[PDB]
Amino acid sequence: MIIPVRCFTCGKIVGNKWEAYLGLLQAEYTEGDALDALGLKRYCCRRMLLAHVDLIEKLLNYAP
Amino acid sequence: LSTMIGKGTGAASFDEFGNSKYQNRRTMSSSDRAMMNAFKEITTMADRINLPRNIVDRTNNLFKQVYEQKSLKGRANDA
Amino acid sequence: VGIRFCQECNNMLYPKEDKENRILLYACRNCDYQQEADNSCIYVNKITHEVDELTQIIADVSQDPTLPRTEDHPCQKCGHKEAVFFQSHSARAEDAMRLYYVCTAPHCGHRWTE
Amino acid sequence: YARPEWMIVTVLPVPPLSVRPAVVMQGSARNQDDLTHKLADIVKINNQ
Amino acid sequence: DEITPDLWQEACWIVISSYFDEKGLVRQQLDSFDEFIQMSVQRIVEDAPPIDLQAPPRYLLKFEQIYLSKPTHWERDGAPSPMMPNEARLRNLTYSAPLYVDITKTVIKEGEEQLQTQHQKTFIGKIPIMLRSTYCLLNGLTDRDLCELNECPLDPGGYFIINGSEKVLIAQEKMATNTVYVFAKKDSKYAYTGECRSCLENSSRPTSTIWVSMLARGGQGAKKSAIGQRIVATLPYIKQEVPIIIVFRALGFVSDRDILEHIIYDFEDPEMMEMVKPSLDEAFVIQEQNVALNFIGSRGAKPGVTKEKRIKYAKEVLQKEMLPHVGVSDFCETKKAYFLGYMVHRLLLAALGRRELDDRDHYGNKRLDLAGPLLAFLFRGMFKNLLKEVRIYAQKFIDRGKDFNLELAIKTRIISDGLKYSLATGNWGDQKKAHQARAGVSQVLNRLTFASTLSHLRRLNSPIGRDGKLAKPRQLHNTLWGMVCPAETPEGHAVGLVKNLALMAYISVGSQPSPILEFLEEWSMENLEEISPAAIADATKIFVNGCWVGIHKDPEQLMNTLRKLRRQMDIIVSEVSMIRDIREREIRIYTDAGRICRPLLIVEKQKLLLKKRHIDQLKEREYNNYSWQDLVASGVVEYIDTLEEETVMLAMTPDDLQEKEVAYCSTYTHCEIHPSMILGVCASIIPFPDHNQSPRNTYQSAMGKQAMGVYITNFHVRMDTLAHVLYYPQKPLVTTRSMEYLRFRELPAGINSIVAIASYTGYNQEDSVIMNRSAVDRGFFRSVFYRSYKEQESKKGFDQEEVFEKPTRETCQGMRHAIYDKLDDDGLIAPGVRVSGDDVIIGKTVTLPTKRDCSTFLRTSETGIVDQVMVTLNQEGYKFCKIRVRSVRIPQIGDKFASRHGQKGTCGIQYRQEDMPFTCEGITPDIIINPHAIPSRMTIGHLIECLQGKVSANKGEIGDATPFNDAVNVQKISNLLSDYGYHLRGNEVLYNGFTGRKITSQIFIGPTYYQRLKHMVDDKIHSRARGPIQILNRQPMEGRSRDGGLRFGEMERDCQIAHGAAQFLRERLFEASDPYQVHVCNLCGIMAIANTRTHTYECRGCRNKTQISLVRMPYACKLLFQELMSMSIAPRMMSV
Amino acid sequence: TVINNWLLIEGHTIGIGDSIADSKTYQDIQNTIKKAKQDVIEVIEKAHNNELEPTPGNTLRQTFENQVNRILNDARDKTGSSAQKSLSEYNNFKSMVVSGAKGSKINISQVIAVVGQQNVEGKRIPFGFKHRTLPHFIKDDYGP
Ligand SMILES: [Zn+2]
Ligand SMILES: [Zn+2]
Ligand SMILES: [Zn+2]
Ligand SMILES: [Zn+2]
Repeated sequence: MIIPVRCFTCGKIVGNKWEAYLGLLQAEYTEGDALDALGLKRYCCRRMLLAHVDLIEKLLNYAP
Repeated sequence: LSTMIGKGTGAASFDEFGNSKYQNRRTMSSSDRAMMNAFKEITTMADRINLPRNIVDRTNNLFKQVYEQKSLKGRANDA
Repeated sequence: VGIRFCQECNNMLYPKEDKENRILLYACRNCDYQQEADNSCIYVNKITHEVDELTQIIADVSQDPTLPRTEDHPCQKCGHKEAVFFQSHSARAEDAMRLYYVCTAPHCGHRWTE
Repeated sequence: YARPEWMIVTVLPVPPLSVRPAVVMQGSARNQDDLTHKLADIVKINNQ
Repeated sequence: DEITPDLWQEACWIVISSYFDEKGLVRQQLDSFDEFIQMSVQRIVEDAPPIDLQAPPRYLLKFEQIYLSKPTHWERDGAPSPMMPNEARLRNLTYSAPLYVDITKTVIKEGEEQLQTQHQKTFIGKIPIMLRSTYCLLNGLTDRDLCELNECPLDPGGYFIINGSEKVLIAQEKMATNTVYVFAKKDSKYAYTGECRSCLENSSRPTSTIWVSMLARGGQGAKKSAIGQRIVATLPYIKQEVPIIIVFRALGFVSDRDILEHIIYDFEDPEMMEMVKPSLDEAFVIQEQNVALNFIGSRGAKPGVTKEKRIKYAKEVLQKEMLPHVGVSDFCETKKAYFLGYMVHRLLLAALGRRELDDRDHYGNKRLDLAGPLLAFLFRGMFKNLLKEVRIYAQKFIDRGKDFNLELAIKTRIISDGLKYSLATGNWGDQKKAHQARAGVSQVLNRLTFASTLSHLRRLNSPIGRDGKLAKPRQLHNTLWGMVCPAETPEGHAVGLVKNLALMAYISVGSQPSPILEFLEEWSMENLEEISPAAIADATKIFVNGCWVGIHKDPEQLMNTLRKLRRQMDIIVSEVSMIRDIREREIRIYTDAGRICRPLLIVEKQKLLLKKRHIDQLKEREYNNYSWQDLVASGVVEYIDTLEEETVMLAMTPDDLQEKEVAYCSTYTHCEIHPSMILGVCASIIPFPDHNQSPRNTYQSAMGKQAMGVYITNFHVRMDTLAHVLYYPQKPLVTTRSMEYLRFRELPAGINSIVAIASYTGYNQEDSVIMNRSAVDRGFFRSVFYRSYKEQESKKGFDQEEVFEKPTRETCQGMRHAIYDKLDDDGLIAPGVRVSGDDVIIGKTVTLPTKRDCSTFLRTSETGIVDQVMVTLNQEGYKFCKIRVRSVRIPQIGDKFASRHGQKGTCGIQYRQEDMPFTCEGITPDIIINPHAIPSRMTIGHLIECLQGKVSANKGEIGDATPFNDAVNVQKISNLLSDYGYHLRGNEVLYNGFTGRKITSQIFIGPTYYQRLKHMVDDKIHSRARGPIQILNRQPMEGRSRDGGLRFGEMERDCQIAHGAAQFLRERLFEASDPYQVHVCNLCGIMAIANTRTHTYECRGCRNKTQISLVRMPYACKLLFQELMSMSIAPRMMSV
Repeated sequence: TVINNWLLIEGHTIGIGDSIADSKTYQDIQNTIKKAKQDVIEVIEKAHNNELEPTPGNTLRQTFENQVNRILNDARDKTGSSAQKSLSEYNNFKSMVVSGAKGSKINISQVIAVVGQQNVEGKRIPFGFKHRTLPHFIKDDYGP
């Protein structure tokens, strides 16, 4: 639903990079380039963002 | 409480000429038969105006007491 | 082998012999009609029944897009190079792997077996 | 131990309740056994 | 211009993208229901004969028009309001729309005066509404609107909400009707049997089947052997087989020549003539139509008192009961004679071996009954009942001489309840007639996973009963290509019987054949009633929906004209099948529903009619109005059914098969849009499924249905009995093109995991898995389990009622050792309260005739937190409460985990990050699987996905694993991986976490998409130690939820016998199950009456009370003996 | 216990690299298959030309299938053997087969060389369609 706080493999913090990752892609960055710009070198972390699905945005559509 | 005979399957189940020898019999009591019909009528009226089942349940209870009390025995069951 | 019906009530005609003339006759049961027999053969039973499959083949099969087409077997009648070949796939043969060729040229439904 | 006439049902045995117990489900409304249901038909017809 | 091979891969998936953008995935469900409501319901009402009353005044009733409103709910005060689908789910309502009909009442009073009155929009019941259908409230609502209604836009609909239960009608597979099929029974007395299941147009009174069979030659006799084999017909309502020739005589054809003219179209063929000779001899006695009719009437359903009745009955059966689809009028004898002769002619060809026997497994001979045809069948009976009671009610009032109120004559329960009951229970037909009712038609929609939800809506049910066993129906027939998923099928008794549609596969909704028949008459087609029998030999028979309409002398031109019309959508709709049997000189046209078809690209002169312009137009699918339907209109893509596929020469791909090459096939008629479309919803999520053993692909198909994730976006609003939600679902790093159309990205059901295939500590052996404890601590595969408890307080009885309250141990009679403190004053627990086993969430008390306790106890194993406590009024108007308990499921040892390649495995052990092996970069695998799982299973696609996933994560691009893609190769993937500083084969040097030493062998490690399966150990762990016992047998209860005992079955009993463990066998079967004691008379082995309180033991029957023996035997043995006694048996236990 | 703890040092895996074969091996497998294709074609021509003499005790159809199956079965065996030879001592597929822990030589051949003939009820794929297995094949297509 939401980007995980830590990378499941090594525990690197990735919950502060989703908005930045989205912004980079909005800036025409390729997914690989955006991940590199965010410092995610280990492919375990690149997996965290490259495969993340932000369903929480859909959940916010429904009224509380 | 009673059991209804099922439909025949083999030739032995049918009489010498077509009709099944084993036929269901009306063993329901007259009081129960009338009461059963009244509940069927109650449900029919409720559906016409889309009344919830709980009201129907209350109505069925009311009729049973009225039917058993027998003060309105002279009046039609539908009324 | 042939089948005949009486001209009177159009019912099946069955063979019958007349002792007086000793000549085969075909007589109708429900009609009493009689006819002279010319075939002289009541019936023939073909155990092998090696019926020429070419007769059974229909020339229209050349219009089938799923049948293979070969240009190496020109039509013997019209000489058309393209031809369509296939197997009998008829039961009671007990064996069928030979190819039956039909000319693909329209209006020339020539059929042959190599 | 076995007489041929005994094979003819003269008196029908009625199983104990434990053989045909009623099960409680969805409130205090006993649901009688199939054997109990059948016994009613037998009791009604023979009485009739 | 033309699509080059370099652009074909993009072009075809654009075509596929448009198809799903328009059709969706539950189109067959919605389209079928739409046809039923729009057409079938009106047709059934119109087709109903006017009701005529005469008992004098004469009353006529006619139902003119059918009106349907929005799904409406009525509050207890009577105020109507639109019923939102979410409301029905929460309040356990039925999603149904009020049904109204215009009725015209005309009365003739014998005074030459007619009074006509119309009762406009007369309510006649409620029809359940398929969600998102044309008549559904959600219909035509934008995604934003659906969100405002607490409805998931991704929800495909296609299901019914009955009493709040989402119900899906499973497509029922049946043999095609009105079609002549010849089968040979090896054991039966008939060498061959030609059957035809004839049904009326619009599916009137159910199908009538007629069998034409040829007697086997097994019978030995001088007369029987000489004549040969005779043909007999099994007409409906006839006890015994009737000789075929007699039937023709009854039709009005007496002369042998006339009869043979309808059976044999070429008298020049002697072999066929000899076949019918024995049949002629059999019916030689009967030489008159009336005599033939009397003979048939003799075997009628009821005995005929007189000959006139027998003849009349026989004509009645032939007129309508025999070949009804051919005709039901009195002038149809000639039409039926031709069709009956065709059946005989077909039988002769099979007997002669000239025509191959029909295959039951061929789906060209099969039809799928969808909700539309399904619901229409029910509605016909209910409406007939509605008119039956209307006639009955009106008869009573007209008999008394008083006029009748039309509204009071209509019983709305007939349709409202009848439709609801069939969907509610799944028993198909009538509740009274449940014996013959088809079961399993309606099932509760599966919400475990979105793919599972999608699969359930595309499921197919085979006619063969599950209990029966037969390989042939369970086999993967060739005709399943492109129509049904070859991999998706359940394991067990249902293998090969329950099926799922292929990705583009579509089921024809059916249409009227009138336009086709009219065109055929306009075209140079000779009517069957006008031609002579001699002309049939050369001409080709024309069949429309199984009815022989006529003959044509130019089949090739007619087929081309018909094909042109369908491609242009002029007179022939897309879903019409036109099949020309060139060898058999037959053209079959099909227009009914239930025909499975898929879209195929049209090929002309080895060239695709699809050009670059169509692709470009599709590329701008939006703001252009160019859609998939334009491709069909353009005539470049058409739908092909199974039957027409036999006559289609198809190309797998245009890039290779169309191109000039070694001459194999220069005449191609169609081409696949993409070969990967043969897979279903579940099989479509397998990456590289063409590299795995086929059984593995099937296994994953089942496993994918059980994978946790987000089954729906609005799950929070829903209150489902069971629901599993994964915290952090991930879209696969390696995906397939089809996955875009499954919405798998929007609702993923797994996490991409760093998987190392190594033998680390032996804790992953035998399909076991080692998980990373640290990763799990970070939310890895962590999930929610949501369980909803619904309780209803209902007052029914003179003084008996149920209420929600806290039951005091003194006030209420019933009580349990559970805890009742959590309950609030209103008898309902509050949200946010931790609840464990043996806890009361709902305090329900029923007044005692002081009050018994019916409180709801939380599941013993369950330990969660009350999530939601919803209170409302149910469909019955009683107070209704739903309580959702939320429990967090952290992956434990024993929890099932599977890849997308059938490699399922429980967690054997969880190691911390330091304990796990690590690469030089410090990466530890999230999961470790045994290498031994791969070789035997040959799940090579699993290895490729791991290799591709490694490239995808490093490259930053989602990998493509479409099965049949030459552009992707292992060498290609390996080369890409080398570019990122990794071994080209995915191997890495791993260090022992316990010692830090390099492992001698380099480990295959990489990202792989795994999924947590619903099966969790905590939900399966069960222990029994002197629990409760069942009343009937006094043995341990059954079921984990009931704290029941494990069954010690015969096999276990047999096993201990081989072991020789007599006492343990005694313990299990006697001591641990039902130790019981009885008193038995010594004289007679019958049980004696024992009064332990009085210490008096007597045997009524022996008049003795001094010699009674106590016997220790199982209670079941007592029950058996008692039960045997009920059958007059005397099991006498003798101790001597 | 003893060897499990030793395996923590030596280790054991299975991956793509163990599924690969030398390009020379691939050529040998491809050549063997190509030869098999011609051999079946030659037999088909003999049957088509009525040049096939039925084996005693078997029908012409049975003889044709026996020859075709024998040719393809031999090709599968030859291709499987070729793949096995190419495997090195470090190959993990061979490791689990020689030990007998899991898999068989057939599994290795299928993963590397060819899956082989698919049979239904002991026979090749039947003509579920009219004289053909699938709509993508011409009628009377008896090729492998
Ligand atoms: Zn990381
Ligand atoms: Zn005659
Ligand atoms: Zn020619
Ligand atoms: Zn006694």
